[PDB]
Amino acid sequence: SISRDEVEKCINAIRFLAIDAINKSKSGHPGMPMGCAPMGYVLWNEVMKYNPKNPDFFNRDRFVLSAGHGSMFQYSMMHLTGYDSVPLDQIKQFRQWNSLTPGHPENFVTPGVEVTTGPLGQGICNAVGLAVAEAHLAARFNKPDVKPIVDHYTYCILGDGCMMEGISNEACSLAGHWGLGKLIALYDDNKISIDGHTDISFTEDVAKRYEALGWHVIHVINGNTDVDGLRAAIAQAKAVKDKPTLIKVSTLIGYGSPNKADSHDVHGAPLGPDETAATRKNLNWPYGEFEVPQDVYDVFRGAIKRGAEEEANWHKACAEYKAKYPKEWAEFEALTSCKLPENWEAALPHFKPEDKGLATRQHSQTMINALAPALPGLIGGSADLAPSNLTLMKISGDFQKGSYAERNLRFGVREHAMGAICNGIALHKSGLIPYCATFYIFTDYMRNAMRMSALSEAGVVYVMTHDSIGLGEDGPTHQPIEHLASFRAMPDMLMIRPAGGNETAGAYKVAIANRKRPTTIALSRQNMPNIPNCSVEGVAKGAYTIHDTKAGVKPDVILMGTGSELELATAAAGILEKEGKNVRVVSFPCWELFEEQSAEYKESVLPSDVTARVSVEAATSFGWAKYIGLKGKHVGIDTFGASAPAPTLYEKFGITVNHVVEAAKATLQ
Amino acid sequence: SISRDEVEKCINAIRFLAIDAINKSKSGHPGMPMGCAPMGYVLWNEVMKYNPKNPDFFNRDRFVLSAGHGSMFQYSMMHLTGYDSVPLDQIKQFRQWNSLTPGHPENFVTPGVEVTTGPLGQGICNAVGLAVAEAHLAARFNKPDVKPIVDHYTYCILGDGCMMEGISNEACSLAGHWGLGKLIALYDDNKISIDGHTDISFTEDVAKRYEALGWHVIHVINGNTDVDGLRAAIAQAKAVKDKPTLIKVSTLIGYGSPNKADSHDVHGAPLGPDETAATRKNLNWPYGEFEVPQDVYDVFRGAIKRGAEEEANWHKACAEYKAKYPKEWAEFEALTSCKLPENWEAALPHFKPEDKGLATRQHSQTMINALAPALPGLIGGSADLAPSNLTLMKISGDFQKGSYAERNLRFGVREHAMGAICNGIALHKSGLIPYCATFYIFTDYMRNAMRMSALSEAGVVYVMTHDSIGLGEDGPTHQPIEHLASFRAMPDMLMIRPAGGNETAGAYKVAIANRKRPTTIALSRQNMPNIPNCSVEGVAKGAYTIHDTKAGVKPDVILMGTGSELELATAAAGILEKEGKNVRVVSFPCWELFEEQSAEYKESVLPSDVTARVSVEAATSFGWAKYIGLKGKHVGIDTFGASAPAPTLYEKFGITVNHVVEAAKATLQ
Ligand SMILES: Cc1ncc(C[n+]2csc(CCOP(=O)(O)OP(=O)(O)O)c2C)c(N)n1
Ligand SMILES: Cc1ncc(C[n+]2csc(CCOP(=O)(O)OP(=O)(O)O)c2C)c(N)n1
Ligand SMILES: [Mg+2]
Ligand SMILES: [Mg+2]
Repeated sequence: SISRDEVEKCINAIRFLAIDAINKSKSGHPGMPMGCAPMGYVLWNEVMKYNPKNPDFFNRDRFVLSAGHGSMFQYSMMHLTGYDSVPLDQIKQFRQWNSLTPGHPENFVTPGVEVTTGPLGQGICNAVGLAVAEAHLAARFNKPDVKPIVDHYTYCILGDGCMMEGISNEACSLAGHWGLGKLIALYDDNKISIDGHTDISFTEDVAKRYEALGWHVIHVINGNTDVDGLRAAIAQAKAVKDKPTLIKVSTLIGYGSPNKADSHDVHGAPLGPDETAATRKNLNWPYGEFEVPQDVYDVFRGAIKRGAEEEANWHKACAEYKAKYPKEWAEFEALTSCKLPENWEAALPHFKPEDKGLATRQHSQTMINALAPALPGLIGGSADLAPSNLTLMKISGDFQKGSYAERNLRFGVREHAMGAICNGIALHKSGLIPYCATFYIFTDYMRNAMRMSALSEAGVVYVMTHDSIGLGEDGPTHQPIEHLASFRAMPDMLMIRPAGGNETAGAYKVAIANRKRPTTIALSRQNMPNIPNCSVEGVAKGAYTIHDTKAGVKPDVILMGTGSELELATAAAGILEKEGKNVRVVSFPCWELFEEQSAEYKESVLPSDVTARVSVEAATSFGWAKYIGLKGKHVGIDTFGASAPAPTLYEKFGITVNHVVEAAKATLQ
Repeated sequence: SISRDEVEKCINAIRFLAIDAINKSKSGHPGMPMGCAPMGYVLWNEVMKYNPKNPDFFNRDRFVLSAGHGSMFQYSMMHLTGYDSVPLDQIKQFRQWNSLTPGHPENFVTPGVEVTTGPLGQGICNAVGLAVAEAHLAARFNKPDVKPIVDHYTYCILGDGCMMEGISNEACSLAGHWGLGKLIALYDDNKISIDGHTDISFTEDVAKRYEALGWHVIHVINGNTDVDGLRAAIAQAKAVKDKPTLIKVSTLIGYGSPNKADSHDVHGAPLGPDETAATRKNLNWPYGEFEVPQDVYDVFRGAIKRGAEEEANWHKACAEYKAKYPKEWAEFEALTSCKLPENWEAALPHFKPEDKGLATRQHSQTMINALAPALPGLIGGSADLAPSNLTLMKISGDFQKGSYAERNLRFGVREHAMGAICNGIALHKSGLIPYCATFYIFTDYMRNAMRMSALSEAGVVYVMTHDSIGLGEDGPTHQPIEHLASFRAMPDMLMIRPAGGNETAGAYKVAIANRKRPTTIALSRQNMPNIPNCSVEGVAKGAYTIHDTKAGVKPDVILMGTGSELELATAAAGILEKEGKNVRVVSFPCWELFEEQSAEYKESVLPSDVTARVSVEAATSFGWAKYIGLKGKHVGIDTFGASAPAPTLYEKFGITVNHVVEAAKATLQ
């Protein structure tokens, strides 16, 4: 193949592409890409299997840059190996408006970028999810007497910042526990973070911690020039079937810069023109700005013929499989196509007012079990709360290292990693539909991962029980107050709060339909009735009318409610009606969906000339003015809660039928 | 001395007080308290130095229950040893309205409870902070010549949940890095969590991970009956000065219950009548409901005498210290009183409009440096972003194992533990004023800790820079959108967004005065002018008027802005005024403070008959209807951002002077 001198020229081409891009943008991070260039060379030219001309090739290795600030590293590699989403012109538009080379890698913008990173620690956890998906599909579909149709590795580059974040310890505890032997993490061990040398705050023995988590650990003491040792480490990682592998690769940040290498000044500011000149001279690099010599392209652009071959070979393995296993093939194809099975929505049961009330956590359990046999891709579970959140799929066992084909994911007390893992599962783009769960209050532990589902267009289903003071005695550390508001404010997240059976089914219907946008479902601990006119379809409208006192007669006062509080509005309406008032009750299960409706629909629910308006929800008034206006009133709770039985809490905090009636009268003047 | 038999009676009294209390409430967690009773007996009767009749005794050892679901354990020990906050009638009111025995321990309700737990992992981190406070004060004030005036240990009991949470790895990494030898953590290694046996999701080698983090580890294989071994273990921990110590104590959850021990069924539900009778029989306990034998009280109530004597001996040591070191004593006394120095607010600078328009992050650095000499208790720092958040106190070094007297805390990339550690520092109740910092977007990593500051009444100052799209090219993973709304919605948190120098000084003034309520301050990356009539005092009003076209005449239109966008409102005002409109501009730095003002004040700023209202803020419209109404308009950004230079982002997303003008025209109808 080719020489050490050519390998070195290839390595330096990665460094100077990154340097020159960041000097032109006047913004970004040259240090990590300079220190990691040798790893790039090996991974892209020699190890990973991928098709640069088909970023969606199902059986490709997955790469994740968890250290997302080094985005020029990944962009350089993609450019060099011939991805059409990163031509030279896009290298020259790093960090500019509408480029395909944003400051941190974004899956939703750049074909070949698998997940969105930037928030340290997310990527490694996304990688654990990508490896979960590969292990699961492999266990479900590979057969011992033909070539596999699922067989690929998951590679992740991460730095010191990822290693300090708690979320990465969570995810990597789970990866050890699951024995995910095709996950290979490469740690850029460069002794530098933003504050300076890592000895200022970070002296732990990372390798020992990883051994404790159940990982194999390989030490590459010279990541700057030991290409043979990186080749050997990666080969050894692949021969460890049984445990995930951490390759601790010691580098100099900004390797090549004579004056700024090994300093935090090369972390995150361009080298600039004098040091750039000095680095060119120090690395013996006579090529001009953005000039990659053609012989380096000849090397890396070899990925194209290799990638076409790998993909053709896979198609042959699939043809051979399909010949002996036509039924299993059909199921594999239908799942990995990402198309939802025809009529899956018909699996959802329906309810009537006559049916005795259940908690929406119980309805949720019903929907998960109704859907699981209809949706082969449904996978997931709770963060140590299965007997409370009610999330188990009865038709499957527990995903474990003995048993990867099982579909219940048991995350333990690891909310944050759980959300990020689910992002990886979704973004494998294999038809897996991940759901995860905890008490709604503990969305606070996993908030960045949830925001990441929204930003990266990953249809993760967040199943969040015990949604209010209705949980009772556990008290204010466990009772949501600001949570609904905090999610309504978040861009591109659906926040659904169903009242009764039909609305819970309707929440799940929205959630499953939405394969490119996450849905958070707030569910009750306590029973609620099935209220007349509540419906599956109404949830899809976001807000809809469930009661008018007289057809064709404009309401005097509009009462709007969600979840367990909808019954307070319907009961208040009956009291106000018996007095002589005309009342509309509106159910408001999903504010985002309401805002997508036509102006005429919105006006049909909340007529602009009826300004007597009351909202009822066991949560803060914050946000509700959007619908209740300045002259309206909220019945809810804006303070923290308390430790007492639920019925006492509703009484003491004034979240009662009588309060809604009183507020309505106040709005009427 | 005390007999082995009598020690066993004492341990069983703890078990049955917990059991009996939980059966009466019909709610709560008997399993942990049953498994951990032997560790309670040893800690309370033999190890810890405390005065049950003075829960504020400055030199007490601090205990923290990180596994806060086992609250009846702590309440039983406090009752038995004579804390007046937990008489028997309060044990009989566990989890009931307005009791001093809430379902999870709350510092803000029960004197003697040091912090609030319930959310797994918080407590251990709070313990790291309490230990940081002791070490810092001991280094600052102890002299080699006389007895110490600061010398106490920090004990923490935590379980498997706490161990699984990433937050605890973060804080224990720092505890090891800082060599906090007076932190002693007792791990309830019971192999049980809510989902069942821990092997379902948690098989890591915890002991080896703690060794990697820099801790001493001691194994107690029989925490159920080996009292001598617990005694030895704790003694050995007090003799390792150099490292924090984890004592891994294996117990049987629910020890004593012949049918429900070692099962998740004893985790979280009362034993109930049949199993309680069976457990009484199995443990040979003839005493009735809530009946603690006289001889067991005679033992635990020994704490009263011992405590009086410990505190008196401390006073002697302080009298001896003060006789030799009058200067130092006076400083110690003044700090530790928690009273702020006379006229500390005069330290803060004032600004005029033609002063150079700095970023509010630069103004924040000025305030930090202004206050550090004036406020002896100011302590804290950034999560690896000192050079970008601009948070260093120039007059001090870095807190480290060699140098505990220094005041800058260098947290590394550990936002969540950083907040919880600060809660522990503040809640030491020794006059330390902690501040901590990251990019505002990463509040999402640390959200529960921040919430616990609010709930626990800890005046942590959250210094949060890069508050918007004004940061530019790092793009949407770094750009806040929903974050101002998400904190305005949080109970008992101040969310301040200062425009200019004076407002930034004003934000700091609020934040310092608030020792019992946290303050989050959203600060800009980018420069902004000092606007005429912006003021230190106006921040305290929450919203205030900075411009009227003509004094004494009602505005036609009200423009309200915050932070970097306030200049858009002022610039718009001028344009509207040239068209003949009378315009009022209102700066809105803190919503919570505005809502504290009188009805007359609020009406003076926002007259209820002027409905033409525009808000401008580079964040979502969510929430603003509270002030803008149904008829007003918001100029901001409700979507995620993008990776480009900041000026391009403002133009592209329409956050411009001319958009505010057109919106004001639209509201005028
Ligand atoms: C969760 C989170 N916290 C903070 C930041 C801000 N930030 C960006 S890079 C960085 C330092 C990371 O150091 P390291 O991963 O070792 O990168 P190197 O400087 O070695 O390239 C930080 C703190 C971030 N991106 N995400
Ligand atoms: C952050 C957080 N997530 C979830 C919970 C819900 N919860 C309460 S106790 C518990 C499990 C406790 O396991 P462990 O700490 O081992 O306690 P044990 O059952 O052994 O007493 C959980 C998951 C919580 N309290 N906090
Ligand atoms: Mg580094
Ligand atoms: Mg346990």
